[PDB]
Amino acid sequence: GGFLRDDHLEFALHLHRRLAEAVPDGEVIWSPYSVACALGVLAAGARATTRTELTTLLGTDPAPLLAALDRAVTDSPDLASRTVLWVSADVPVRSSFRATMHDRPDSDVRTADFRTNPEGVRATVNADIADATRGMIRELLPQGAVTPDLRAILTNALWAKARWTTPFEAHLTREGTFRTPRGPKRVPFMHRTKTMPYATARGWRMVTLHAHDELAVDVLLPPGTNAAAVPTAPLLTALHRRSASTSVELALPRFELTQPHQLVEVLAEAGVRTLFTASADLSGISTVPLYVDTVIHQARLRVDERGAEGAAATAAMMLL
Amino acid sequence: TIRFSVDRPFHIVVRRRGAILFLGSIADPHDPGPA
Repeated sequence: GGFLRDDHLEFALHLHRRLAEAVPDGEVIWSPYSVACALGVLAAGARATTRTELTTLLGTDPAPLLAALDRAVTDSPDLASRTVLWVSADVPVRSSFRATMHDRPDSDVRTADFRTNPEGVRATVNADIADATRGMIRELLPQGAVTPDLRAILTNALWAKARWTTPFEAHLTREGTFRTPRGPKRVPFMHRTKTMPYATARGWRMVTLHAHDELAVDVLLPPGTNAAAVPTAPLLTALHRRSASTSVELALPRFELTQPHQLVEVLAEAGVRTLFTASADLSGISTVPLYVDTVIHQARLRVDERGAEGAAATAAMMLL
Repeated sequence: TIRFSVDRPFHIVVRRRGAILFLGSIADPHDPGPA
């Protein structure tokens, strides 16, 4: 079997494929956990078609998913999650939705004065996200992202610092050639030879780096016959199932990537559409009708000799 | 015994307890410097 919750894996690689096909270099970095948490929480407050579209994309109703996601980010000092609902005093939040918010790790419901202090709100939200991401995401919301007409913002932030159980030796990192879509480039490659999980399937190859506190990092190489191929859920599951102890001479580049995203367009292509229109049914959130205008998402990941440290945040901006 | 040289576009999955914390497709490695 796979090491990932099935519906979550399907959801992740579904969106990942669309994201990868939309960029010219196939380069993408995001947090399925963060986006799924935000979408799941919204689904918990959504009705009729608005809810069915979300449950179809997620492949499940929110309850079991959110419970699983919560467990995935608790019990360790190596990671932390925070979910907050920033809302106008003009919007009364239903007790049941408040309950959904409070069930999330380090959660909160806060008042925001969008109407007369939009920049104050942007500053407050960005500072909260910055704190939650250990300073890795200092400006989730770009200038002008918070307008006077907004009435609520749902945010989720994630920080995780995986520590390799067997770190790469610093003196062994040396320059090598990496074939990028923009040509060959000399970059630093970390080297380590050790027994670790290895798997091959349909031309794909994968190894798994072991880390502390239940964290693991799979690294996949597509077939040389299609260096631009993107993995599918059935493929990764097969790799997990075939993964076996193997002495591997690993050469992995040290790298860091940060990417900001506006997800409404891709989410709509993925099936979620009503949520982004005035026809949205979020009556589970408030008696005051709200809908999602934009969905902001930023992710950052650094991989070096000591481990993998990443941060991500998602913001669903709502209007009346 | 097996050589695994990540010298071209690859994919990375950071996971814990069934959830994908970070999912990436890396094509042009930017060096953050030694740990």
